[PDB]
Order: sequence, then structure tokens, then C-alpha cells
Amino acid sequence: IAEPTSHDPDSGGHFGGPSGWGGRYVPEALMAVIEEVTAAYQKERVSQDFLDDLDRLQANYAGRPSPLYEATRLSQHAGSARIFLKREDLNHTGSHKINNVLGQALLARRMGKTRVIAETGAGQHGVATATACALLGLDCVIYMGGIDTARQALNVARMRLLGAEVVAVQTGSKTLKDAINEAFRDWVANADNTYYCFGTAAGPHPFPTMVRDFQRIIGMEARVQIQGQAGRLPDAVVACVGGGSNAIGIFHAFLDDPGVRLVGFEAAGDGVETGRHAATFTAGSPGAFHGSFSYLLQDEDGQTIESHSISAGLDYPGVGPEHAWLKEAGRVDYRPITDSEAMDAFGLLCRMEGIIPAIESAHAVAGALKLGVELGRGAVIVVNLSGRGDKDVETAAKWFGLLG
Amino acid sequence: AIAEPTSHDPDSGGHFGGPSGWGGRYVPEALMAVIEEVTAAYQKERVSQDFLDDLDRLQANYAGRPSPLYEATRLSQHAGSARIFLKREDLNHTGSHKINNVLGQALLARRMGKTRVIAETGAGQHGVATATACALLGLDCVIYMGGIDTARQALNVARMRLLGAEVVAVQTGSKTLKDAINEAFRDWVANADNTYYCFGTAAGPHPFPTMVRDFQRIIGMEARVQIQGQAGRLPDAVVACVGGGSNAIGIFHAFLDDPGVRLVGFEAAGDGVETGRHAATFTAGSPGAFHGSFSYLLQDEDGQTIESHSISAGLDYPGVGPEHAWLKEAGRVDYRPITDSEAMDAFGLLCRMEGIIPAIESAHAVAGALKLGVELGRGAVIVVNLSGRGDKDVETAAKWFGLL
Amino acid sequence: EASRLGPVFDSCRANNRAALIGYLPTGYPDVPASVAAMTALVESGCDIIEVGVPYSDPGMDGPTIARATEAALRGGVRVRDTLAAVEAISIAGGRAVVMTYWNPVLRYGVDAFARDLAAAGGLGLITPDLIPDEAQQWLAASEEHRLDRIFLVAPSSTPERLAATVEASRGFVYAASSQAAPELVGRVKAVSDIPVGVGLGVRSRAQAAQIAQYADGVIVGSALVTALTEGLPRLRALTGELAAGVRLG
Amino acid sequence: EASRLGPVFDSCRANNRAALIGYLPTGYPDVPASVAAMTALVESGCDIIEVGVPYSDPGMDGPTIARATEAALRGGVRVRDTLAAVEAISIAGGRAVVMTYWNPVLRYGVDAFARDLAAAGGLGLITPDLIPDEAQQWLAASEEHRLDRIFLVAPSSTPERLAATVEASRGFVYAASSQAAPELVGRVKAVSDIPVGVGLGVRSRAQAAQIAQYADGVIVGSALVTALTEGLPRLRALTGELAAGVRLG
Ligand SMILES: C=C(NCc1c(COP(=O)(O)O)cnc(C)c1O)C(=O)O
Ligand SMILES: C=C(NCc1c(COP(=O)(O)O)cnc(C)c1O)C(=O)O
Ligand SMILES: O=S1(=O)C[C@H](O)[C@@H](N2CCN(c3ccccc3Cl)CC2)C1
Ligand SMILES: O=S1(=O)C[C@H](O)[C@@H](N2CCN(c3ccccc3Cl)CC2)C1
Ligand SMILES: [K+]
Ligand SMILES: [K+]
Ligand SMILES: [K+]
Ligand SMILES: [K+]
Repeated sequence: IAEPTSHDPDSGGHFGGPSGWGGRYVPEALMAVIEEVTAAYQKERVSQDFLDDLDRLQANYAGRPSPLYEATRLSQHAGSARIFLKREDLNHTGSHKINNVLGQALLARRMGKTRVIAETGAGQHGVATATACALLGLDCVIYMGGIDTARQALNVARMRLLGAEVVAVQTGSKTLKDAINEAFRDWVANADNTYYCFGTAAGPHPFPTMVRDFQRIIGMEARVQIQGQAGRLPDAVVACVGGGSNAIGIFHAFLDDPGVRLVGFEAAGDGVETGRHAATFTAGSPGAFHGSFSYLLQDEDGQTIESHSISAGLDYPGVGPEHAWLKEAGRVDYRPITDSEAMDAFGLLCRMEGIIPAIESAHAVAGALKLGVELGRGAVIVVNLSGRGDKDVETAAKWFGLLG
Repeated sequence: AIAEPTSHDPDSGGHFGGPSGWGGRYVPEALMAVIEEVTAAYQKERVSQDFLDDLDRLQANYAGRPSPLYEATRLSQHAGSARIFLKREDLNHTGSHKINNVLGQALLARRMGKTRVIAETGAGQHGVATATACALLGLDCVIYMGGIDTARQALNVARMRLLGAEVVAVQTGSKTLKDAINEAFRDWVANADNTYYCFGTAAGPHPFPTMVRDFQRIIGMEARVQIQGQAGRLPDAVVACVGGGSNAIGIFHAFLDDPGVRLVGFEAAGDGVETGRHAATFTAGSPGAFHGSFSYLLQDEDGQTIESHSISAGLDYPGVGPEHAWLKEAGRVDYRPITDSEAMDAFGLLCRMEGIIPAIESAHAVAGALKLGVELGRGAVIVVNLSGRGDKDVETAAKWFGLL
Repeated sequence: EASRLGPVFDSCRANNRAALIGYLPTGYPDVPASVAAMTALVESGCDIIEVGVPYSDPGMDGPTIARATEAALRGGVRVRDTLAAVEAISIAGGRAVVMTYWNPVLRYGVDAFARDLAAAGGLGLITPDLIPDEAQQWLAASEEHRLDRIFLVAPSSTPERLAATVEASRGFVYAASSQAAPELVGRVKAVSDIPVGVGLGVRSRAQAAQIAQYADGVIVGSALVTALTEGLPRLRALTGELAAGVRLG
Repeated sequence: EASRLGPVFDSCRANNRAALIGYLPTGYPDVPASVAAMTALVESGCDIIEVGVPYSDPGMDGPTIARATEAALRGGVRVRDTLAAVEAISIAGGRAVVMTYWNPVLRYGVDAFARDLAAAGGLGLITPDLIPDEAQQWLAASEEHRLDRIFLVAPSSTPERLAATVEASRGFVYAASSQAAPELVGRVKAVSDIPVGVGLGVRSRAQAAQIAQYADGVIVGSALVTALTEGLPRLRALTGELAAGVRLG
């Protein structure tokens, strides 16, 4: 039933020591509802009836398991390595986000919450949240940076058709980190009745662990599929890293396979030397940010440096604490991928395999091409295709001169 | 399982129902060489294990089959307490059932040594599917699309171009699906020796009605297994929307010899069948020859095609496939009209009740399922083909519900 | 026994020339003007008149005829106007066949349309989207009412299908479309002596002369529509030039 | 030994009055002007000044303070400017504590910042996003450098967490939060004698007088920034009214 607790943090939410990564950097005003969510999740994560409810929705409603497709036509552009795409782009709503949302929305229902709020950057987590709230009869309010509502407008409209109120956030950089700030403000004001459905493997305990646990299904399936299709464990598993939910979800099943390399690719925007990027591990340093102790882009006084990326889902100056722990431990390598590298990979996946990826996922495809050259002929590389690019079609068409 | 022919097949000339003469080949002699070539190649490869293996492999690992069957319990109160089961073709790669037929025909085009694939498209879903398979198999691709459909399905125009397909906007006639078919026909006549015509619906001259249905049979075969496993018995009714008839014939066919299973197709009635702005081919049409087959069409007293109108690009077609005309004459299937308003109501209801944004085409089938549930009563089991997802329709729906 | 267009082609081989087969669509730019234009074709040297039934989806027609037939339908042309045009042509001395897509015939009734076409003085039917494989009703109606049946062959026609198509035809065979046009006629000449009409976007006296050297009939349609659009006098002149070209060979 | 702010509250409770605790962010509208305004606070009867460190992502601040801190950061405010503000406040005979989000302290170094704040004359640190569960370093630096540590309690605090948060505080407990405010103070009094300050969107003398009935200190922040935005004389006037409100006799 439930997977082991080997890589989990302590009861305070710390990875790698009682004052290590993670924790709870929140006001006391939220500690009641946070302890309540932590207790609700601790109870339900070991309940077979809760796991049965989640499994039932994943199979018949979300369409799991997602397939594993060998993208043979990519091989010659990746040093003749073999690229396998974990097809989360085929999940209901079009991304991995639905995995975590289905678990948290069932939880919100088990707790008797009637109102659900969430932040969103690319709009995939917002759409998924609005999707489950429609499914379960919950009132839904999504917070989204004003810049993101303009470049992911397809998802704004999807959320509204699903009955959710979308609030455009105008403060700060008007992107993901600022939608999170407004969702935070909403939650302390409405702790009594509102569940906060957080979309990535970050934030205060228990969210890094709960989100990873709901995304573990990706890596569990992929580990079985790759052994059936390639006959062995992969040489590498790779994913893009914003807050870290899709990467940790596919990484986790391979953590104890000492021969399986793990690489996360973060967004480098114009370039890491330009100050217009989101390369949290490449250019950031440890600190407290958005309820956890992890890496973030911060200046000399500890003020957050605003991130930039063509990808709204990776345009985030922070990263989840379990990734910080895995980096410090040397288990996972994190590398930057630029806007141009991602869009090259985007277009290459389109014309070679007929798959239109999310621009977020294109960062992981781009990194796998580079990694395939490093590993060379025959190497088996599993790539998490975290979502499809319907939301990015307008942006991609302009980039490639297909609208003028 | 397309190697085994059924007792519902047409004769060698493509005629259904013996003396009634549904189907056939109403094409100029200039296409008979390639039409016979396509017919011979289909009959050869449909029993080749190498071909069946290639198609099964792509359906599983690339397209995401099987699609799940989902009991939409939140719809039950709106369907006379009947049990509505949604066959989730909206979760297929590219977002509709069209990929089933396209993967079969694109592989066949490759087997025949054709170097160029053309296709018509109305909603843009068949165009995206064709463009997708041609990018995967490295074929040149040209899509014909009516100028009105390029405007109201603009998302799919841009997806096709990103996939490397050329898109020709058709400005003649009604500038919709039937006019795109006229233009693709003219292309094939000029370029027959190297071009494969990947036709997207269950109409046209023999072999296309039978071949398209055969590639879509997988829907009903899966659904018949899934409903027996989930519900414990065969359904009381299987319903689907009907444009040319491919998604309906694909889910109907496995149930044809189950005499207790009602089969209901729902066609687009536009502004209403009494308004002359509809696509209710069976409700208001009559027998005749049109687009290579003898079937039903909207036609005036001299036999001129009457232009169809529907809010749905995919159903905006004045014809229908010949096997449906045969099934209607035999009384095996009933065909009923659904208006724009009825479909859009079902559109919004599915959004708010189940968190699924349907194609406006599929919303016609949901609308008819609701009315059939009130007919059949509590506990009746109704399987509905949810043919596609509504990403392409989000703008149209948002304007309809005033969410702009 | 013999075809209805037999005497016309025989008289052309005697006069050492090919037949001039002219197409005009009924109702362009209106029904009276089109009938006046078809009468002008008879007086200006057209041996055979193809009276075109305008169709709503004429995929086989080029842009000149497709836009003319489309304008005729906007003007309200009906199928009965084609039968009235056939009668006017027969009364004026000409020899008329009808070229139509098949669904208007189906809606009329295959037998009833052949009956009314015969009664109007029509001599045959050109069926571009009807192949013999589907021509059961039409073969019966063609025999009953003594009408010629002009099917189309194409450069891509297989040897088997070209033979079956020629065998099913009466009057002449329409060789629809470089050496491809003479090659197609030769393949027909190798299996039958039936006259062969060639349509090839003929526009000038010279082009008509070239085709007259190997074809039994020269088919002009798009150019006649283009001429009539300029004016009835322009149609009369172009037809006279085409009548000269078919006599040179 | 007693807390660095123990004397102030002892002197206030003897005078039958609450302490007036005033917040102003450093660098608003600029660094010199903000130090002038904090000086005026001391001159106008503010017993304790809360020197605010502007933060890039102040999730717990209302629109008034959030706009001010954004402007201060655009003007280039630094953490070291907050240490200079504490020096000036100590020099004018005032008493300063720093209110700050925790990450600027981590980037500075918890021990280094507690050392330099104590050196500058600071009396304590208010940590709105630091709970005692994560305050191991800060508890060590607080005892080492003799700084008060003001944690927050909320109306939603569980009995176990309120007791633990009160036990961890030195100086006073910030009771942040219309019957919720006195009920929260009562829950703190039931377990400890530590002074309790109340924040409540105070903007008038009347409200400050209502709070001084049950609270040991009246905390004002948003109203002071608003008054400062209008002008330094408006600030002194409002502070005078607030100083009158906290006094009962
Ligand atoms: C930020 C949002 N999405 C991030 C995202 C990411 C990055 O999120 P992770 O939490 O790093 O997995 C990857 N792929 C897709 C398709 C995404 O949409 C959002 O939709 O709110
Ligand atoms: C016309 C096409 N659409 C038809 C369509 C239909 C109706 O086509 P059928 O062939 O009748 O199934 C139903 N559902 C969806 C999602 C569709 O896109 C097209 O995409 O070219
Ligand atoms: O007090 S703050 O200004 C400083 C603190 O870092 C801010 N974060 C950001 C929001 N957040 C959070 C994230 C994911 C899920 C749930 C939550 Cl509560 C924790 C607190 C507010
Ligand atoms: O001769 S026409 O003008 C009258 C006839 O209805 C036209 N249709 C058009 C469509 N076409 C077709 C449809 C689907 C797949 C393949 C094909 Cl070839 C056959 C012929 C040309
Ligand atoms: K990041
Ligand atoms: K059973
Ligand atoms: K069940
Ligand atoms: K129809």
C-alpha cells in the first residue's frame, strides 16, 4: 500500500538534520491550520480507503498510467542516446499537476473544508485545482500574476469555465512568487474554512512531503515501464525544476538505484550572467523563503531577486527543500537551460515526434539532448514530459515566425 | 483486431444493405487507380502482423490507449438519475478520437510508399492528428481548412503549423468542412501518384467508410469490456455525436449484435431544425450521392447541397457516412437532433459537475445523454463517447457564457 | 444498333476533320442569355453542344466554369432550364448532350431524366462523377430511351478499367486531362473504334488544330465561358476560329 | 535577570497607562526622512519604537506598510540603515526594537545581527515569520547579546502553542489580530505575567484607550505610516493623541 518513509523529513519537516532544509517559516497565525493539514495528511496517507479513492480517480478520471514513449527520432540529436518520454502531457488537464491536486482535494474534502485556494504560474496547477473543485463541489479561488494571465491566457479562460474565480496579482514581479504571496494572504484571513492547495514541492511542512508523495506515482510507473521496454534500469532520469514537484515525483522511485543518474534542469532565461534567469541552484544561495529553508535567488541583504523565464511554470526564484537536500547530498545534479535552448527543443519535439510540449518540459528535453551527447550511444535516458503546450501555442508560434 | 472482417461489411464495391446501395464509389475515373491502390493496400496490411504490431505499439505508448471509462456521478441528478459513463477519448494524444484513424492511415501511407499526405479538417482535430502522425513518420503534410473554421478553431491552426504541416485556408462555398473536402479532393486528383488522402471521417468512397470505422472500432471494443467490468452488465444505451460519423461508428460497432443495447446518434441542429441553419442530416436530409458515397445529405429539390450551420465546426457538415444510413434504415440506430443551446448547456454542466471541458462536438452527445437519461430512468446505464476535449472551443464557450 | 452521335462523327471523318464540341453552363449569366449563347454556338460552327447542369460542389470543374455555374445558381438556375436549353438547341438545328454531376440526376429520377432529356431532343449524357461500377440504373435508362452514354477516361486509368469504361460508352469517350493526351487516345484506339473527345483547356485555333490531328473531337469549355463573359460577339468570333482549327488536320 | 523592556512596562503600569509602541519602516520616504520621523516618535511620547526592516515579499503586511516598504526598497534601503536608525533612536533617548522578516537576519548572520543590534543600542527583535520551533539559533543569540525576543500569538493559537510561544518570549508577547483581542490577552495572562502588546489597526485615541484597558502595550503601525505620508506634523499630532489614549489616570 503506502511506500516507505526512508527519505522523509522529521516531524518538524527538516531534511538532513533537525535544523536542515525545510521546516516551517510561517507566522503563528497559520500554525493551527498547518498542524491540522499535517494531522489530516498523516491520518489519510496510511488509510487504504483514502488511497483507494485516489487510485480510482487516477485510473478512470485522470487516465493513469501515463505511457512511456521512446522518442527514436530524437536519438541523433542526443549523441545517439535513447530518449524515453514519460507522457504526463496526456494526463487529464494536460500536466502532472493533476496528480497532486487529486490527492489534496480529496484531503480538503476529508477535512470538511468548503473553500479551496491556490496559486498558479503556468495555469496548469490552477486549471487542475479548478478541475477537482468542480468535481468535488468545492468553491475555488486561483491567484495568478498579471504577467502570467497574459502569456497563459488559455488557462485563465479554462479556469473560469470550470467555475473558479481567477484573481490577477499585480504586486512584485507579477508572476509565480507573487501569486504565492497573495494566496498566503488569503489563507491567514480564511484559515477556518479554506484549504490551501499548493502546487509544487515547496512551502512549509507538510507540503514538500505531501506533494512529493502524490507525485511519486510518476516514478513508480516509469521504473516499471523502462525495465520492460529497455530491459534494464535507465542511465539517467531527467526533469525540469521549478518548485520541484514533477522532478521529485519521477526521481523518487530511483533514489536507491545507485547507478541511475538524476539530473534536474532549471530555467536560465536570457542567461545566468544576465540577471534575467530563474537558475535557483546555479546562481542562488541558502535562505528562508516561502515557508521553507532552501535555495533562492537573493541579494546581499537577503531580499528576493525577481526571476525571469520564457516559461511561466519555471519563472520562480526558489526551489523545494528536498531538492536542496538531494543536491547537498550529491544524489541529484541541477543544471541551467536557457530560453533559446528550450525553444529549440520545443520545436524539435514538434517536428520530430509530433508532440507539442509545455515550454517547461522543453527545458527537460533540451537538457536530455545535451546529456545524451555526454553519455553517448546506447544510453537510456528517461525524460519527464511534464505537460503539453496548448497553453504555449501562441508564444511558440510567435517565436518561430508562424503568426507574423 | 481489424484482421477479422465482420458480417456488417460492405461488398467488394463498398455497398451496404444489398439492394439499397448505401456507400459505393461516386468518384471520377481519374481517382479510381489510387482508390483501388488504397483499397488493395488496406486489405493487404490489415492482416499483416508487422502492421498490426506497429499500430498497437503506437496506440499504447504514443497515443495513450486505452482511454478510460468514467462514471460521471455528478451528472446523474441531471439525467433522471441514470448512470452516465463517459468514454474518455478527450484524453488521447492530440485530444480527440481522430488520432485512432490517423495512426492507421498514416502507417498505411508509409507502407504504400506515398511521400505526401493531405487531409481536410473542420474542427482542426483531424488536421492536428494528421499533422502529428506526419511529423512522427516524416511525411510532408498539407491540411485544407475552411476559412470560417480557421477563425473559430484558431488554436488548432497554430498547432498544425508548429507540427510542420502546411495549412491552406479554403474560402469557397460555405468556407467550412464540406468545402475543405472539395479542395482536398482537387489536390488528390492532381497529385494521386505520390499523395495519400488521409480522410478524417466515416464517409467518402469505398474503402474510406469501412477503413475509418475499422480503425475506430477500438473505442467500442474497449468500452464494451470496460462497462461489463465496471457496471456488471452491458449498457442500456450507447450514444455519440454524429458529424460524418467516425466516433459514433467506432463506439457503436462492438455493440451492434447486442440486441438489448440502444444506439443513439445525436446530430447538430444549429439554430433549430426549422430554421434552415442546422446540420441535422438524418432529421432533415434525404438519400443522394455526395462526396463519393450514396447516403443522406441536406439537399434542395434539384439535388444541390444545402449548406450546413452549427456552432460546432466538427459537426458543421451536410452529409453523413453510408454505414450510418444503413443502420438507420435497418432500425438498429436512432438519430436525433441537438441544438446549439442544448449543447452549450451540456458544455457548461460538464464543466461545473465533472471538471471536464468537452469539445463542443462531444457536448452534443452529453446533451442527448441527459435527455435519454430522463427517458430511461434511475439506474439505467448510458455510455457516452466523449470524443474530444474543448481547448479549441474555450474562446467560443467563454463568449457564450459571458466570461470575457 | 448505332449511337446517336455516330452520324456526326462520321460526317466529320468524311470532311477530313474533327468535331467541335462546345460546353456552356445553363443559366450563365442568366437562363435567356445562356440559351442565346448556346444558339450562337450552333450558328458559329459547333458540331456538338455540351449543356452543363450547374452543381453546388463541382470539384472536377476548373475556376472559370466553377464560378460561372456558381453565378448561375445565385441567379436561380434550375435543372428544368437545362432541358429547355436542349430543346432550344435541337429546334435551332444543333446536336445537344448534357454534362452533369450525378446527384441532380438522382434527385430528378434516373429514368425520368433520361425520358425528359430524350423528349427535349437530347442525344446523350456526360457523367464525370459516375463510373460504370455505379451505372446500373443509367445503362438501363440509356438503352431504353436511346441515349448515348459518355464516360470519362483518365491518363491514370488502369488497362482493365480503361477497357471496361470504353466498352460501357456509346457515342464517344471523354479523354479528360506533354504527350499524355495522344497517349490516352491511342490506348483507347487500341481497344475500340469509338470516337474519342479530348478536353485540354483549348483556347486558340492552333491548339484546336493540334488536337484535331489525333482526336475525333475537340472539347472547348472554359474558353467559351471566358468569351461569353466578355460578350456574345466575342463568343461568336472565338467559336469561328475554333471551327477553323478542327478542319486543318 | 529582567528583560531589556521590563523597566518600560513597569514604569507604565505604575503610571496607570499602557506603553505606546510605534512602528515605522526604515527608508520611507527615504533614509534621512525616516530617521527624522522615528526621532519625532521619541519626541512625541512613543515609549518603544519598532524599527521595521523592509522586505521584498512582506506577506503579513497590509497595503499601507507594503507600499511604503516597496518605495523604501526602490530608494535603496539597506539592512544596515536599520542599525543606524536604532543608533539614532538610542541617541535621542528612545528605546528601539527591530521588527523584521527572518531571511534578512539569516543572510546577515543570526549571531552577527544580534551582536550589531545590541551594539547599536537595540533592546529586542520582533520576528513575525519566525516561530519558536525554528528559533534555536535566535534563542542562543538572544541570550548571548541580551536582546528581548518578541514572538507573535494569534486568536487561532492552540493552547499548547500559545503556552510554548509565551514561554519563548522575552520583553512582551505580540498579540496580533471584535472580541478576539481581549480574549487573546486573557489566554496569555492565564499562563504568564509577561507584558502583552496588542496590534489592532489602531488609528485613533479612542481605540488606543480601549486597548489600554486590558493590554500592557498598544501597538500602532499602519496609522503612523499614513500620518507620515501626509507629513511630519501630522505624525506628531497623531502620536500625541495616541499617547493620551494609552493613559487612564
Ligand atoms: C507553476 C505552474 N506549473 C509549473 C510547471 C512545471 C514546473 O513545476 P514543478 O513543480 O517544478 O514540477 C513543469 N511542467 C509544467 C507543465 C508546469 O505547468 C502552474 O501551473 O501553476
Ligand atoms: C471535423 C473534425 N472534427 C469532427 C469531430 C467530431 C465529429 O466527427 P465524426 O467523424 O462524426 O466523429 C466529434 N468530435 C470531435 C472532437 C471532432 O473534432 C476535424 O477535426 O476535422
Ligand atoms: O510570512 S511571510 O511573509 C514569509 C513566508 O516565507 C511567506 N511564506 C510564503 C507562503 N507560504 C506557503 C507556501 C506554500 C504552502 C503554504 C504556505 Cl502558508 C509560507 C509563508 C509569508
Ligand atoms: O466528382 S466530384 O465533384 C463529386 C463528388 O461528390 C466529389 N467528391 C468529393 C469527395 N471525395 C472524397 C471524399 C473522402 C475521401 C476521398 C475522396 Cl476522393 C470524393 C468525390 C468530386
Ligand atoms: K526555479
Ligand atoms: K461481467
Ligand atoms: K462502480
Ligand atoms: K451531419
